Amino acid sequence: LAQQPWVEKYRPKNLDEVTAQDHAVTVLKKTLKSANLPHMLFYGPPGTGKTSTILALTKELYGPDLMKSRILELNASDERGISIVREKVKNFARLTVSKPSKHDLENYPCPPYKIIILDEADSMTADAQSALRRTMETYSGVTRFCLICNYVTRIIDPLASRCSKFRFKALDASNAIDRLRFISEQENVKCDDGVLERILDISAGDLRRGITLLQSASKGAQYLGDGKNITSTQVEELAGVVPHDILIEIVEKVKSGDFDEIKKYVNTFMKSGWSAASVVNQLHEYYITNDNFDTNFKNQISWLLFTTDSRLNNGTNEHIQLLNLLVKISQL
Amino acid sequence: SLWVDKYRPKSLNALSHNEELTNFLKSLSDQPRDLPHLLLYGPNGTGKKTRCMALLESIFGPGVYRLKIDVRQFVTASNRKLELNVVSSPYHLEITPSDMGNNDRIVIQELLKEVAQMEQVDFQDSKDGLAHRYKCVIINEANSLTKDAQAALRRTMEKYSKNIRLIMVCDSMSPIIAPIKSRCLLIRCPAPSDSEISTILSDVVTNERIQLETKDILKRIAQASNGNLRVSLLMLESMALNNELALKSSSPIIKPDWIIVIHKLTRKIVKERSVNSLIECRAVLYDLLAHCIPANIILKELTFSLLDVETLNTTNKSSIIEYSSVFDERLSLGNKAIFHLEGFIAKVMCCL
Amino acid sequence: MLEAKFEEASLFKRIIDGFKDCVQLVNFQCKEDGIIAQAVDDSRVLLVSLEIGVEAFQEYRCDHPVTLGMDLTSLSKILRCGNNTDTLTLIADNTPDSIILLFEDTKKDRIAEYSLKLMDIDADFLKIEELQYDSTLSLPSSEFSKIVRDLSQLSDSINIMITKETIKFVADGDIGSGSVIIKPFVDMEHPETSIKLEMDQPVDLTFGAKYLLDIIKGSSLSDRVGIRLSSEAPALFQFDLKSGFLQFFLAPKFNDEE
Amino acid sequence: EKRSKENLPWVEKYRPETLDEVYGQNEVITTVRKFVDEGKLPHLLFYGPPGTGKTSTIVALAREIYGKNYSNMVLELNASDDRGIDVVRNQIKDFASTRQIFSKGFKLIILDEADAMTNAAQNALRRVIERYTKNTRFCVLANYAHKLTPALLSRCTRFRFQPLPQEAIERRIANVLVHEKLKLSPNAEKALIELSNGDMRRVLNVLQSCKATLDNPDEDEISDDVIYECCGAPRPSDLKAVLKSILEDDWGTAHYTLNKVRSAKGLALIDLIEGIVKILEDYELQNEETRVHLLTKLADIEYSISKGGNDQIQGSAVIGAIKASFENET
DNA sequence: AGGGGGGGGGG
DNA sequence: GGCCCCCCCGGC
DNA sequence: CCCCCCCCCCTTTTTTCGGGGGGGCC
Ligand SMILES: Nc1ncnc2c1ncn2[C@@H]1O[C@H](COP(=O)(O)OP(=O)(O)OP(O)(O)=S)[C@@H](O)[C@H]1O
Ligand SMILES: Nc1ncnc2c1ncn2[C@@H]1O[C@H](COP(=O)(O)OP(=O)(O)OP(O)(O)=S)[C@@H](O)[C@H]1O
Ligand SMILES: Nc1nc2c(ncn2[C@@H]2O[C@H](COP(=O)(O)OP(=O)(O)O)[C@@H](O)[C@H]2O)c(=O)[nH]1
Ligand SMILES: [Mg+2]
Ligand SMILES: [Mg+2]
Repeated sequence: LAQQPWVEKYRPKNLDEVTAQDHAVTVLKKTLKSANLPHMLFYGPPGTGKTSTILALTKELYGPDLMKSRILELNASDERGISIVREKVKNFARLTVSKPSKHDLENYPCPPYKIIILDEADSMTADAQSALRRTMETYSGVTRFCLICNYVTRIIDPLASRCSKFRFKALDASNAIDRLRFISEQENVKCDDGVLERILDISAGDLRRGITLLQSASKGAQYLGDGKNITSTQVEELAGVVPHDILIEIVEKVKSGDFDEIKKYVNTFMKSGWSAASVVNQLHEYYITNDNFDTNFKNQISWLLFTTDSRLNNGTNEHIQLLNLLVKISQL
Repeated sequence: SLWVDKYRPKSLNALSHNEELTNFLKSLSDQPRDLPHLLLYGPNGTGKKTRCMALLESIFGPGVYRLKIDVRQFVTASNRKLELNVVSSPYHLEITPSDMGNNDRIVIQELLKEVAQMEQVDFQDSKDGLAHRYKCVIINEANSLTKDAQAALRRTMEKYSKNIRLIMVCDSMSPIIAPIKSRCLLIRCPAPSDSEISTILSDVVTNERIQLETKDILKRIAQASNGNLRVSLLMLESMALNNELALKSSSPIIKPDWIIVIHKLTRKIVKERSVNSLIECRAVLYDLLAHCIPANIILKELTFSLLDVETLNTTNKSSIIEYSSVFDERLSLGNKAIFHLEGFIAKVMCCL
Repeated sequence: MLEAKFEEASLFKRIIDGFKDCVQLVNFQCKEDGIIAQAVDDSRVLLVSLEIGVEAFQEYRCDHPVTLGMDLTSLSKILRCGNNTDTLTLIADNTPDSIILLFEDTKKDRIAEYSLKLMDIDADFLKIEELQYDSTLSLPSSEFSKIVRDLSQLSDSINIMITKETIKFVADGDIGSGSVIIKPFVDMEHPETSIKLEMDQPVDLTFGAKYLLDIIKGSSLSDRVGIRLSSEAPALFQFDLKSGFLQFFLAPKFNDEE
Repeated sequence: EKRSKENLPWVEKYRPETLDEVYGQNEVITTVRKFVDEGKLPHLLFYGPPGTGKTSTIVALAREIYGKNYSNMVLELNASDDRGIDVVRNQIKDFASTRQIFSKGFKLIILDEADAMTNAAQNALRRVIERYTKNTRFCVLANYAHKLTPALLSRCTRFRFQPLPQEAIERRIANVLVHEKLKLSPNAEKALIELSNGDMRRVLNVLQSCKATLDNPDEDEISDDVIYECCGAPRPSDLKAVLKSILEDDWGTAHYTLNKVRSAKGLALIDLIEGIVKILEDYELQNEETRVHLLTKLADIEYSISKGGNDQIQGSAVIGAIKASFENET
């Protein structure tokens, strides 16, 4: 509706709206007529369409009437301790399947099992996870398990072995452009050539972020009230991308090599609010793609950037990390 | 009331800096029905909370500024009764779950879902008595939340999208997890320029009848604030109160006590490098930490004061910054702040 | 300047006990007509309204309307130490920082008068303008207890449906589902166990286990309840007093599937 | 179950029912058969990695010993159930100290996944095991031996379940193909074994996915391309090309080749790193520190990837680490 | 390690 | 007899 | 009463789930 965000408004409803996950969507569709759906483990980067995919599968399998009575969904917002897993999940799995109505049996396949969707399974403790090993196996004939996670390493080996793994690929401009273009036409958003491709490139495998950026750009254009097409500079500004001029000044200061000047420039730069991750990514792109540096310089800078990114991913101060990275690069 | 609080703007049209951000906020508030979740990030003391309040006032009526404080009771797995101070408004809600430490997740799993799972009674500006809109919840200092709370929020912000909207203000996005960033609309709030800070200070002075011979006075305050506006206003007020409401060209810049203590520590470490000096630094660190001074701020200020020493060379500064970078991550992954501050100080003294 | 000599102090004790859990800080406006109060729940989801008329009090008089934000928990603390049959009065003065509760009795020995502190609670111009509510009825409270306590163990929803000649309580959960239907039933020898019901349009609204359980905890106040359900307005649960009543506007839960 | 067994997943549909259907554990199977054929059945400790067939083996042994009505004559306790000090004290002791109900026989207790049990329960079970040994026997199934107390280990005869050999997996695959009327190319079989890592559950899951992927299983043969598409794993040719470009080509072309290979089929960086590690493990390096640097840097990169982060930076780091490590060869 | 305290030997 | 609540280990 | 060996004994509390024990209401 008009009172919902575009990310939720254009959420897939069926399995035919999934764009770049055909390798698993085809298997899921075949399971509709095969009726032998196994335990599933959906893993991949954020914003790839895993929860949407499982919701669409459950809808197409059961119907809006049987969805409530055949699906049990537990996520990180509910207590999922060992006791909860041993009591509630066990009781639901061991229960008999709800009796479908003639309407549902006529218009839906109505598979003879229920589904438990453990979203954000990577947040569950190992002890709690170990309690499901026999639960899934014993009641496989009446219940099926769907574990959705972002880090596959957080799932214990027995559960990964029991579940069938499904990897969701990143959504880039080469496979997710069609959906973004369709959304743009539906919303009557006018954009210049390459704007959607730039949005998808900035998103880096996150269609939700791209949709949010498109919505923000459309809102800005509507508020402007000029009718001009959306450009790429405005999109970059809305995405927090550092201007190329600032990057040029940064690399020139690094090439200068003076510690005091670099420190002063970093102090001035950090007052603008630019995210450290974006700066590091832009610096990595510029330095790696440049042909004016030798093999050793790139060899060292790659490791330096990797270390800086790893340290930043732990939630540290951006100023200190950025200053250290720039100082190290200047001494390469 | 303090000048920093008495002259706070209460509307989007009253903002005096970052006009582009004001235009973006106005564009967002033009059609607030489809407003996505918002995440404001930028330097501290720039006006992120003021801009959020202005946006809320643009969306709802002026009645967003009538605030109340209530107390909420929570129970943990050990039957431990915890109290949370909730700041509420008829049109919006404000919460700071970090005040409960590792128990912040409970607030996500008990309070927010209570508000988002069902409707509200709106007997004002309505005909039926039931609300026909969404509620905006402001989670202050989202970067301080634990990973579990953010993971719990992941589905909460999605399955109640059109009933509740979240506006999260933070000074850094590094602690924020990728799923939360993906689910939020990023808004960058740059710090005000020196000229804008000087103009605001001049307006305050001329509205408070404060004698000022040269405007350059205010300019210095801006160079002493490093982009912060709240610090600038507080420093102006303190200087006016310390100089009989008359600023002079010879008036010194008033620094807070903790900054002076950190400077003493820095110029004691530089001058003396010994185990006894390290013990005295341990005592100083205990004194600093016992009085509600965050460890990260102490480390940052100590590092940036060491790098400002005119006697140290490039190699010493590089070693100091490398050690600071390592020990910042050590602090982020540790509990005892002094256990890492002492290590950083010892490494710095060794490298000198 | 103001007195509210009660016919029975237990009546006021039950009146206060009926909504102590829902709200704790409520403004009482004491006009010559009687006592009026309306407090918004701290979550801005439940409105506790209440009014006691001049008829209920044994002897009520006032010279100037006054609003007192006096606490409820302290009210219970004061009233719990009292006897059963008495004639509580609420005397005060021109500038009251405290209100003297005169626990008078027919006998001159069983007197337990106390003093209750007053506290400044802000009050707003809340409105309860009537709406064309689809259904409204009244039925005893023992059935409410036997139904709510029964259905709470099976689910967290006490969904109420009001159809012609039918009143349905529905509660579904993990263990199963439970539905209880009550219908117009009048006993000539025992009129108290009767339902007085009038509906205009069908209504169905899902309500919560904790809210109704708390409400029925305080249902000892009135032996009869009052249901009022609409289609777009907050349905209200009322407890009839001697001359007034105690209303509870509770917002219905949001429906995601519809 | 519901309806028929055809609706069950292949992992559960093909669960062995008898002992002769367990493959890859010939020594253990023969030993248990001999034990149960002449009455000398000691306490058993089946230690092994996931997907080896310990639970299936013990279930088949119980069925052979007791028969069809084996579920009512054995006490099966697993991590899904509550196994505390009180449970061991009361229920297990009563089961071990009481005669059979349905028919004459000895008492069997199967503590599956006992590695998730508390130390107090393990200590309590010692005297229960050593006191009712005449009429009761204990079987414990484990994946990690460090979670079991030494006292418990001393009282059980240890049997280790090795990863499934190649021939056993081929035989099971042939049986599954015969049952499902499916055809598999030899290269597809080799790829399946290579990616299987000795787990039969992976074999069954990947085979079911491949069957679902086929346009028409009646007259379509699964090839290596189908397996790679279903699992999304990189092809060996892509790994070889990426390694060649990294080793000999310059930075720009190596980066371009890696990006093109990853974007052609949406490959993941961790699988590429794993394949490169497998390929380089067979390289006859002339120096040791080169291998040390390779291993350390690749482990660091894998650990960083496990926690997320920027993928492009991680790939550049992989390339730089490989180049720097091979620079030491000279 | 530093300081206080109890008990046998000298005084 | 059953909840409900409080204190205390946790590696080999 | 006062002094000198010979040794002994004291210098002291905060903590994230899950399980166990033992006391108190009822
Ligand atoms: N394959 C997709 N096809 C179409 N839209 C998608 C797709 N993936 C994501 N989106 C869009 O982005 C929005 C969010 O998708 P999600 O289902 O939340 O991704 P996700 O994989 O569940 O993210 P995580 O791992 O739980 S943080 C959807 O409502 C869609 O509008
Ligand atoms: N030796 C085997 N022969 C045939 N199939 C096997 C064999 N081992 C495992 N499988 C197959 O994989 C499925 C699961 O085997 P399991 O008995 O559950 O392995 P497991 O050793 O008990 O796993 P863990 O250690 O409890 S995680 C079986 O139903 C079989 O279909
Ligand atoms: N005149 C003026 N003052 C502002 C403005 N924005 C912020 N301020 C002042 O700066 C003070 C601190 O801003 P604050 O909201 O605390 O920033 P935050 O803590 O980073 O979110 C405020 O109390 C205001 O007095 C503005 O736009 N115009
Ligand atoms: Mg999701
Ligand atoms: Mg098993």
